Amino acid sequence: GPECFTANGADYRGTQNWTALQGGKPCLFWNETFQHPYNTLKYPNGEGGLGEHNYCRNPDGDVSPWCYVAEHEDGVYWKYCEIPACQMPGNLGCYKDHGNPPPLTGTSKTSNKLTIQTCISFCRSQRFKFAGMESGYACFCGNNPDYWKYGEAASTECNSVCFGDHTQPCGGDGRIILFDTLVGACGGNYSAMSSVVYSPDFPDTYATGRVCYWTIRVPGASHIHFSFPLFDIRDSADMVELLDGYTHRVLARFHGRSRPPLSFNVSLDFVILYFFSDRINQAQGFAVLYQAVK
Amino acid sequence: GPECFTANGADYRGTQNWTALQGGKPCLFWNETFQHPYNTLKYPNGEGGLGEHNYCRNPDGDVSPWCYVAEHEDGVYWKYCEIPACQMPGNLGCYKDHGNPPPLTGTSKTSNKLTIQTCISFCRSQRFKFAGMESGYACFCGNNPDYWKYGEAASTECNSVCFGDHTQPCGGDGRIILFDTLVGACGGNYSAMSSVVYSPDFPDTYATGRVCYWTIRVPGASHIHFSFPLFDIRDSADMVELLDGYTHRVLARFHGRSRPPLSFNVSLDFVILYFFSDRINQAQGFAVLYQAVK
Ligand SMILES: *[C@@H]1O[C@H](CO)[C@@H](O)[C@H](O)[C@H]1NC(C)=O
Ligand SMILES: *[C@@H]1O[C@H](CO)[C@@H](O)[C@H](O)[C@H]1NC(C)=O
Ligand SMILES: *[C@@H]1O[C@H](CO)[C@@H](O)[C@H](O)[C@H]1NC(C)=O
Ligand SMILES: *[C@@H]1O[C@H](CO)[C@@H](O)[C@H](O)[C@H]1NC(C)=O
Ligand SMILES: [Cl-]
Ligand SMILES: [Cl-]
Ligand SMILES: [Cl-]
Ligand SMILES: [Cl-]
Ligand SMILES: [Cl-]
Ligand SMILES: [Cl-]
Ligand SMILES: [Cl-]
Ligand SMILES: [Cl-]
Ligand SMILES: [Cl-]
Repeated sequence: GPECFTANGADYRGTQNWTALQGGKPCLFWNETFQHPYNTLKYPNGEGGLGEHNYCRNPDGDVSPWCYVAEHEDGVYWKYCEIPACQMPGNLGCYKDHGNPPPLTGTSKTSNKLTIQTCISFCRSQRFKFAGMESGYACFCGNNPDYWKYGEAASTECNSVCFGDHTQPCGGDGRIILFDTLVGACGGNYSAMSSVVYSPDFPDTYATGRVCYWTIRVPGASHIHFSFPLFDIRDSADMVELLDGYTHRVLARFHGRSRPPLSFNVSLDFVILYFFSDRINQAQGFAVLYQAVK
Repeated sequence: GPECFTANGADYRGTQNWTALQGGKPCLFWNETFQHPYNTLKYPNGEGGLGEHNYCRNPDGDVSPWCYVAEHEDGVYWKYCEIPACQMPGNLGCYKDHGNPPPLTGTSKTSNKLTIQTCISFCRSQRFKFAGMESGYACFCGNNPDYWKYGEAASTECNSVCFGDHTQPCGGDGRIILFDTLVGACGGNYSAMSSVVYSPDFPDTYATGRVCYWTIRVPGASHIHFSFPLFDIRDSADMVELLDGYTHRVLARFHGRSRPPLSFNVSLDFVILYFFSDRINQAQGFAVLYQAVK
């Protein structure tokens, strides 16, 4: 399994305790980091994934997980962690852009409030299957499957902040962070054996008055397994439902105060996922992973 | 009064019968243009503004009005008309872009479905007050009031088609057609002595399930005059309402089958304009001009 389903590894809870597996420095313990803000005293109760360990975390909503190295005359107290297993489904990686010809050869925009979703959405409208974000404000679309052409980069090189949301990475100069344009669409058809479906506008907070239906139709499936590796909802009014495709009967309903079980199975090959959002509130959103069985 | 409230002078009904007032050629009569498609036989009943005259018209939904010149070995049967009075409120003109520094110095996009409204909307989101369209696909934002810096051009130089809608002009290479970003917004506050308010997404067809309120609040006005120099609605379900700001009482309601009077007055300084749109249909839209009185 991948270990983060957020854009910035907010949700990373794994056990990496080096800034990098290769060439890295080791993390300080969050229960000894009292010279800094971020430690188990400020965050008892396990807030932020912090606790009696030295694992990489991101409790300051930065653009990626990190930890405190301990300064070596460098002047550098902390570093971002480069965690290859922490890469949200739909994030295709960080690649080098050497200019002409660029990696994605569709159509572009630049934006003072650019975010990942904003880039994805522009690209999606345009009928392109990939979106690419650079230098915090630039956005590129394209159907090129050879975006990887000029070589992959370490994800820490794609850490320039999104101009629109300082909690999201938007690539780096010469560096472009690539996303599948399906991520966060309001509805869809799905047929794959398994895939992930995120809230509308993920990783941005889901817009107001959203109403989305996603059909998951897997002919030949005897039953389908659902799990929620992410689930943030603020309001009881905001809802996620599962509907029998044939009957439209409501199999399950999950809201701010109803919390999705570990997993559940549905005895159907045809299910609809339904999401209704309150105007008044928006929250982090969710991610649901479905696995079909033959 | 300005003589067109559309982007392409579809609605021009004035009496210009030269391709241009200065240096131009004269128009053929639409009731003699039988060697061409466009004539009073194909269009009896005055369709398209065509009839027993030689006035500039645009019945083929091209990007601007035109007429048939009559060929002079040129090989050229028709030309666009350059009509200075036919310039929809909000269209700020056609200007020269000489590259660095460009006329609008905000932020830009390029788009395979670019239209005027699309450009306006991008710019509007970004908090810029002007949008500029070039070469049919390019879109530029900015707050520069000196966009006119490199000189104005004849509107016929901004006639490259919008990639997204072949009925709209999207500038020309080296040429940029400028719009106020208020045009077609879904709602607003208005205070001016008078101004024009267009359908949502004008000049594109109004999106589905639109619900818009515009407040027109002119303190000191004894009463306010309303007229509709444009009104296309396909469905009875699609509606425009006027509401007493103080009471929210419905002063007037206009829909596909209810047709706005010449003018009407309201004995108030505070009125709300309300627009509800059916999912099923979208139409050309409307333009309403209000004049406050002291
Ligand atoms: C913090 O917890 C770590 C890991 O369990 C432990 O090794 C260390 O001694 C603890 N230090 C304090 C001050 O609790
Ligand atoms: C990383 O994880 C655990 C403690 O949480 C421990 O076994 C291991 O020694 C840690 N690595 C380092 C370098 O401290
Ligand atoms: C067409 O109408 C014009 C303008 O009224 C007139 O001058 C002309 O003789 C008419 N021609 C025909 C064929 O009706
Ligand atoms: C333009 O308009 C009217 C006829 O519709 C006429 O008075 C005038 O002569 C026309 N001009 C030309 C050049 O035909
Ligand atoms: Cl710090
Ligand atoms: Cl504290
Ligand atoms: Cl490099
Ligand atoms: Cl956009
Ligand atoms: Cl449905
Ligand atoms: Cl023709
Ligand atoms: Cl015919
Ligand atoms: Cl020039
Ligand atoms: Cl209201």
